Amino acid sequence: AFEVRPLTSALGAEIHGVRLEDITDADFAELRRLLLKHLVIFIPDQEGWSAESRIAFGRRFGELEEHLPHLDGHPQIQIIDSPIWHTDMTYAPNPPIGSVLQIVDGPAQGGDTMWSNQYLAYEGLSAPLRDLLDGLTAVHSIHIPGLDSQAEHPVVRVHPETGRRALFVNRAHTSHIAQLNRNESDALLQYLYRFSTSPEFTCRYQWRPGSVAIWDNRVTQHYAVDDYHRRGLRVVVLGDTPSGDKPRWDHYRP
Amino acid sequence: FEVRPLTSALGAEIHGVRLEDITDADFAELRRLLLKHLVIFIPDQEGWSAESRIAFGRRFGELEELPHLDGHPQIQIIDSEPIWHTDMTYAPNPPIGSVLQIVDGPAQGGDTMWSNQYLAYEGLSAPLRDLLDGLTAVHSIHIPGLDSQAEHPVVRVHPETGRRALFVNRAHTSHIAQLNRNESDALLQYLYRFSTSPEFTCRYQWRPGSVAIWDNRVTQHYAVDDYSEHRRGLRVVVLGDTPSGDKPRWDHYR
Ligand SMILES: [Fe+2]
Ligand SMILES: [Fe+2]
Repeated sequence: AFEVRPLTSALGAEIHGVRLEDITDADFAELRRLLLKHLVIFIPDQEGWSAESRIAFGRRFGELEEHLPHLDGHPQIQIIDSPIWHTDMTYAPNPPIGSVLQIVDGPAQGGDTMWSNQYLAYEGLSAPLRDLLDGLTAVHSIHIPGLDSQAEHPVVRVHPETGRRALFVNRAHTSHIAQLNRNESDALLQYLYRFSTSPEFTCRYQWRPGSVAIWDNRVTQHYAVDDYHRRGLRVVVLGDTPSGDKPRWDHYRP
Repeated sequence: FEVRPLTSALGAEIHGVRLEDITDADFAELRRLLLKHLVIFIPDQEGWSAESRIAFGRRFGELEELPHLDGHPQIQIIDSEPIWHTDMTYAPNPPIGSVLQIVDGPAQGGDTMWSNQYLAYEGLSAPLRDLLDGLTAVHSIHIPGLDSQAEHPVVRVHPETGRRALFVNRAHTSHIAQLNRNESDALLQYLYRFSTSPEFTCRYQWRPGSVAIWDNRVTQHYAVDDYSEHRRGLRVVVLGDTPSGDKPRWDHYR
């Protein structure tokens, strides 16, 4: 078994002795299990990871997103270049399952990424509040010049592979709770965003060249710190369907 | 009687009344108006006798007996020597109502506002009402010479109307027992702000001789602090309330 060095009690772990290039299905299974346990894993010293290897590794988890700048003749490998808590693309009915990011160059310090644990954010709530959120759904939307999209998702979702409940609201894309009036929804979401990202549920990763970060976009939010040029390669695994309880109330009608 | 309501929410001014020698039949109508309007205002009751006042108040229940009129501890004196509150909710048996007459004061300033706790509750969406029905709160007071506390349902049923009404107020409610203190604070903040919106309140302007009778079971009152003129008033406090509601749906937080 690999050597694991966790970041925080909540989530994140650095995995050592991994060579993603010609990795075996057996070693990959151990990584899928560590991802489920730790929610976000960091594999350092992966400089020189080939395009074909990056593809097949992402392809192990599911379907990749294809285009946004990409490596020549590899639209599944995105080019990240150059500050709010968010869960990737939740304004869509089927948000991504997870992502694989590799910082290929940059400064030794500055540009840290933080991740939060939505299992603990849900568990941390008291029982009357956890019951209330189980029967609620929220609309997630984005309205920029080249995109007007939205999607309803339960406030509390179950991880399909863990069977554990997680909060499914994020400051960036969550618009409003459907079954509550806009005012009640504002007040409740304001508390939930503050709560869900309290230090106890997060981890902060300092990037090093060659570092790979693979995370679960079902049970985490992430935040890129604006404390500092940086380039990275990102593969996006799609296929999420945030499922939860049947809402116990009709949509709020004004 | 001539009845002139202040707002759609609560409050009505009654004309053509003489409290001094009121009949049981006219009082039956006042009692009906108090249950319909929550706070009623009776003007031109100057020189109302002390024994008549005590016989009138005794029609609702037992009177409280400190500054009082000579030979009458049942009649408290308020000689003015700024927060939404329901009277003595920190006690296990808060009062059901009060009868206050303004003997002498300025023409403007010192207006008192009242709010409808029935509307405060109804105005919440279905999921919020469900939550509050199964919750209770500790109401406390901590000053030199008076250290009392009591737990009351967040939503209570008025024993005469059968109607549910919110039972939390900024001045005396400390926290909701079944939630942690942070969730409790956040929820109460929305609640105090909401329960007192203009739509649920009324503002009465006092004139020497005006009498206000109110239902402390389903109202909050506020004393506007905007005048430097001395104002004397005479209060008769009716005791006997036991705020009842639904048994908590969860245990107290740990
Ligand atoms: Fe992202
Ligand atoms: Fe008062």
